[PDB]
Amino acid sequence: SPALPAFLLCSTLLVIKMYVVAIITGQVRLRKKAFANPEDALRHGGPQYCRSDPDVERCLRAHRNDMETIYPFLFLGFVYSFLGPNPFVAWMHFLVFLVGRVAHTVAYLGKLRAPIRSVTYTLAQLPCASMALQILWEAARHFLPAALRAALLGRLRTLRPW
Amino acid sequence: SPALPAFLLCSTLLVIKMYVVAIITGQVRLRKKAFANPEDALRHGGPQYCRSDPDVERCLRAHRNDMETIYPFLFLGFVYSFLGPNPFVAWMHFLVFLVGRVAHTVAYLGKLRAPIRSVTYTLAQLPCASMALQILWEAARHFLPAALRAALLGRLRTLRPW
Amino acid sequence: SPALPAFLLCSTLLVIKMYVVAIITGQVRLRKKAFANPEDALRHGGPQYCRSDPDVERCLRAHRNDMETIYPFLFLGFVYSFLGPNPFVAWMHFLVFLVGRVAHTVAYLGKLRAPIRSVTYTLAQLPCASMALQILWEAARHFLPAALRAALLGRLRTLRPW
Ligand SMILES: Cn1c(Nc2c(Cl)ccc(CNC(=O)C(C)(C)C)c2Cl)nc2cc(C(=O)NCC(F)(F)F)c(OCC(C)(C)O)cc21
Ligand SMILES: Cn1c(Nc2c(Cl)ccc(CNC(=O)C(C)(C)C)c2Cl)nc2cc(C(=O)NCC(F)(F)F)c(OCC(C)(C)O)cc21
Ligand SMILES: Cn1c(Nc2c(Cl)ccc(CNC(=O)C(C)(C)C)c2Cl)nc2cc(C(=O)NCC(F)(F)F)c(OCC(C)(C)O)cc21
Ligand SMILES: N[C@@H](CCC(=O)N[C@@H](CS)C(=O)NCC(=O)O)C(=O)O
Ligand SMILES: N[C@@H](CCC(=O)N[C@@H](CS)C(=O)NCC(=O)O)C(=O)O
Ligand SMILES: N[C@@H](CCC(=O)N[C@@H](CS)C(=O)NCC(=O)O)C(=O)O
Repeated sequence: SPALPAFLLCSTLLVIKMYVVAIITGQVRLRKKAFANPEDALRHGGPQYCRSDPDVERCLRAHRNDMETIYPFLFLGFVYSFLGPNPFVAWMHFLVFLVGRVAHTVAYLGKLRAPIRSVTYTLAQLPCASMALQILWEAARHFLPAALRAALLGRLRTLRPW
Repeated sequence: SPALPAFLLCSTLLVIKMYVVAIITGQVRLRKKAFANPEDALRHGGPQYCRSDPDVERCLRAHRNDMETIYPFLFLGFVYSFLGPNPFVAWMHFLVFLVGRVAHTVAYLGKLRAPIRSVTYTLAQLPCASMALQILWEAARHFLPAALRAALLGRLRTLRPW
Repeated sequence: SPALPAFLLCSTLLVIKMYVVAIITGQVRLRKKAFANPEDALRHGGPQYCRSDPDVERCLRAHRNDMETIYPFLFLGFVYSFLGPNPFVAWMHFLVFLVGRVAHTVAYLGKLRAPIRSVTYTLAQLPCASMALQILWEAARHFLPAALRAALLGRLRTLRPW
């Protein structure tokens, strides 16, 4: 599986990107003094700092969207890697998703004008959709009747008693 | 692993179901004009459309619940597939989860009367619980003392010097 | 892969811990009468019980944080298990993460003083960071030029025509 080290490379960089979003979220909490729990708020000034902030909420939205997209990629991309796809095609799938998700986070936390973020979401979802369809294709043909699968390989049953 | 193509089939259909929930979420945002970000709201009418909506929140809750349930299934079901279970039993696990989760989303976005949704949640969780216990069983017996594992296979140590 | 049954053991216990958080969340909803959906609220007293509660929100935050941390562990830990690491070192990674995450949930739902929870988060993230770096290391060296990889193995090219 020559696509596997490519997948492990892109997938792990994405998980690390998610860890970075988490770190950013914490730092925004500190600087804005907006904590989710009263116990946190006491340690950093007092009870009034148990409150929401637009930037914290934005960070949480970016993190959630990552979870809604990157996690299924971790699954789909892994399985797809064992379907023996064209190595260059596989790279393209992984790279489009990686560039797209990084761009998504930049457009989100950077508050770029609409619909830039929405576009990056859709573009990144394209290779995921492709991998899902390809996996479904391979799983489905497993359950095709043996006679049909034989015919698709140019083999019809023989009436010759041999 | 004859259960594997069954698993890949159900698991991928579930990921696609999650993508559909995402799409529905976006469409509800458009129609209700309820955006999470001010930049989105400007592009689609103005700042007043940066607001929440009960349907958007409902969609987000359905998506989160999917994430809380389908993602561990992707993990448990995969590992379970390599434990060589009875193929029919494996199918049943995958199918109960698939039917249950689809039903869960229908009951959620369709606002059916309580406790229909809650019931579908519990029913779908049953095969997950079963797979988790079975995996734990197999992992645990790996760490059993060699003498005990031998005895469970009908082999006691021999005092005969051979 | 001697680390694998160790991983499957810790990982599955963590998924079960997440299921328990879900169960706790439901019970807190019942006792506090704080439901997210109006249909649920009707079944359990009436429309006024469609409301938020600090404990429910806290439970949801704990569950989300689990999702932000345990899910990438399920991925990283699995891949790491096939990198043939030292069995004792692998155990340590899995055990630090398991103890840390359990401690995180206890500190969260138990409302312990800050920064206890935040500390357990960081400690648990340490083995994840280590596994991610190690995976990246192995993936990266796959794409090193063949000549460099040979040299790192003590093999320079030979000018002798043999
Ligand atoms: C006051 N405090 C906080 N406060 C806090 C609270 Cl109460 C709530 C929310 C945040 C924001 N979180 C963040 O910024 C993260 C880096 C944890 C993601 C923070 Cl930073 N987090 C800490 C985190 C740590 C921490 O993780 N230290 C490193 C260790 F865990 F390995 F010990 C810490 O250790 C200091 C010392 C002396 C114990 O080493 C202190 C900490
Ligand atoms: C105005 N707009 C939006 N608006 C928007 C905003 Cl600002 C915020 C929230 C939503 C709701 N999201 C959705 O409905 C999704 C389908 C993206 C899930 C939407 Cl639809 N999303 C777009 C998304 C796209 C889009 O993804 N186009 C296809 C492409 F990405 F491949 F180019 C787009 O492309 C139009 C054009 C001319 C650039 O092709 C325009 C778009
Ligand atoms: C009234 N009710 C609710 N209410 C409810 C509602 Cl409407 C909203 C939120 C919660 C909190 N959820 C929880 O506590 C969970 C255990 C589901 C996580 C609950 Cl408990 N959930 C049920 C859940 C079930 C349930 O899951 N029963 C077991 C079965 F599904 F296998 F049938 C149920 O079955 C009773 C009967 C007679 C149908 O067996 C009734 C239920
Ligand atoms: N949970 C998403 C579902 C649709 C989606 O993923 N939309 C993309 C493109 S508009 C996005 O960036 N959503 C922002 C978000 O999830 O906060 C939402 O509420 O919008
Ligand atoms: N996060 C869940 C934990 C319990 C759970 O999963 N409940 C099921 C059956 S009541 C459900 O459908 N919850 C709706 C949801 O998560 O919005 C919650 O807040 O209720
Ligand atoms: N989503 C997290 C990102 C940072 C994080 O994971 N922080 C740890 C240590 S402070 C935590 O326990 N956060 C609580 C939470 O996610 O509710 C947040 O909003 O704080």
